[PDB]
Amino acid sequence: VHHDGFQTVKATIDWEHPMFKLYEKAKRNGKWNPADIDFSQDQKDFASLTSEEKISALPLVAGFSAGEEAVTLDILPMAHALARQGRLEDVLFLTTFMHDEAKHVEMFSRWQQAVGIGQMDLSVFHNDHYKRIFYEALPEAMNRLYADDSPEAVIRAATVYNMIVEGTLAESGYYTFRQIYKKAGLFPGLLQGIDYLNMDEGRHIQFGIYTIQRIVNEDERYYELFIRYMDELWPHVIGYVDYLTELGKRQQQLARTYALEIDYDLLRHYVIKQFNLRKKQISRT
Amino acid sequence: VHHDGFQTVKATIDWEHPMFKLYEKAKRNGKWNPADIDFSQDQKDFASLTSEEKISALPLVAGFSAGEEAVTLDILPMAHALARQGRLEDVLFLTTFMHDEAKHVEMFSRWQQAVGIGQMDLSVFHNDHYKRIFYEALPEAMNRLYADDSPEAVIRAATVYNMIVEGTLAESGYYTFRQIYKKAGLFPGLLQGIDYLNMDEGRHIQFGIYTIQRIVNEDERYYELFIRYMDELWPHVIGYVDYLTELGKRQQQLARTYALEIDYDLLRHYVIKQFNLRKKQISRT
Ligand SMILES: CCCCCCCCCCCCCCCC(=O)O
Ligand SMILES: CCCCCCCCCCCCCCCC(=O)O
Ligand SMILES: [Fe+3]
Ligand SMILES: [Fe+3]
Ligand SMILES: [Fe+3]
Ligand SMILES: [Fe+3]
Repeated sequence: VHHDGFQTVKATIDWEHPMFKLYEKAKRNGKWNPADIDFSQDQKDFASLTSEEKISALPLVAGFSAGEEAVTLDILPMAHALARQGRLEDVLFLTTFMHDEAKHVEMFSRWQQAVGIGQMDLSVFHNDHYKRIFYEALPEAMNRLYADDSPEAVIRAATVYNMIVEGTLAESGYYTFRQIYKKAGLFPGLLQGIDYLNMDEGRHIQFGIYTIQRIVNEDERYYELFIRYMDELWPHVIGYVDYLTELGKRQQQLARTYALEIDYDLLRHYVIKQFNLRKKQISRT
Repeated sequence: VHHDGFQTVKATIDWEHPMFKLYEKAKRNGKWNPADIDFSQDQKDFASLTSEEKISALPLVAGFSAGEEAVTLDILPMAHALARQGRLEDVLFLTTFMHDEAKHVEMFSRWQQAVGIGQMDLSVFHNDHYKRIFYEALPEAMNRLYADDSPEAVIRAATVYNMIVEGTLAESGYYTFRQIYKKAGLFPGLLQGIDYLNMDEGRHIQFGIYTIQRIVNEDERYYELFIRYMDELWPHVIGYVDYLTELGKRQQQLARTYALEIDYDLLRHYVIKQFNLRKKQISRT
């Protein structure tokens, strides 16, 4: 369907729009290139490990690589829906969001290639709870926006994508990586990537907060929907977390070798903490 | 609809894919930030001009600002359609494409703001031929891809967007800017922007060539469709060009003041030249 006109012909960008400001910050802070990361020490680290130690790291990478690829593909309906609503500054910012996620896909895939597991199918580490979130609930909620851009649908999409996948799972994953491999002194290239991803993620989560809050601001009963959609996904969040913890507990050779008292009870509490603080970042009023 | 799996979990990025290579070049060559361009001399240049000289430059900027905004919004269905086909490297590259166009929208809108015309509605310089391309034919061809990603539809979308809007009109616009204002010594910030846009455009056009050629390669009768879709749009291409030429011929005070023998016959021939060389960049065989 046609364009009725163009904002930057009739007027200009809204330079004070929060999402224009975030776009500007993304340009300034988003120059890193996965192609510049030196993975040569990562290759040697991985080769030095025993088979039982090698596998320790793969469930988490399996979760991230699928996660990055899903969100790269699944942000497109959000960009479309806000575009169709004329929210030009949102769209400008979402171009940086999409490109960030492409670089994230690239980073993990370069690490897999470099350490010699690119040929390994890591889908075996996606349990039913993970698939419910990433293979199903995430694309369902985002693709809905092509035919239903109601405030309800937009809140649901931002909740699943920005508040759960990013704001709870990705953030806890970054913490888990540092708690384990930063301690061990392992995988410096991967951990450099993680630091860049974690910095990008701040803007992604801020977009979701802004999107959810601006809809809540119109009608404070959307606050209840946000909470409900958060709670709907929690069983799968913790179900996946419990599955990874069980795998960690059953393959402890990396932890012993590297003197990591890996506190899974504490990682579990960080996830709960993330989930609850994302809820608190939306105001009913 | 769901994800059946993820390429970077089952395997890796296809590192040798042409669109991965283009993505890599876009990261390396796409660091420029419109926010860094110094428009202060542009403001003084524009203020120095008489009213009749001021207006000389506005039809071309009106064409570009709407053009950039349209392509920012209208590339999203192409990204979606290739995503749904599993063409991950194409999608990675298209994130740089989208972000480039966002920066282009930003550049022209910053120039308009800086020279004091942000409040002026430049839609008056879009004639019927321009609207047929940008308000209608471009969004029609791109949005079709949401429900019809047939080789025919993809060739039509790439032809209108990459070969006509970018490969014929944008390229001729860059040439026109340099022929006029680079000569005059005017608007150094705008011309810096034009050089960055022209560099980005090379990758955009290369994406369209690759997309059209890979479909032609499957069935050489799609070559005829490419030619037909090019010729379908030519009347509006030249109809818009003739309209801008007529405006230039009727407001020659900038040209006199600045000693520009503006050769409109030569600009017209450059457009024809662009159109014909884009056709020659697709091989029937
Ligand atoms: C053992 C402790 C459990 C910690 C939780 C680990 C979760 C792994 C993360 C996988 C999903 C990554 C989602 C990426 C989202 C994005 O890139 O925006
Ligand atoms: C007077 C000589 C005519 C020269 C032709 C001028 C055409 C102006 C360009 C306006 C459309 C710009 C399209 C931008 C496309 C993109 O950003 O990829
Ligand atoms: Fe990410
Ligand atoms: Fe993210
Ligand atoms: Fe452009
Ligand atoms: Fe372009």
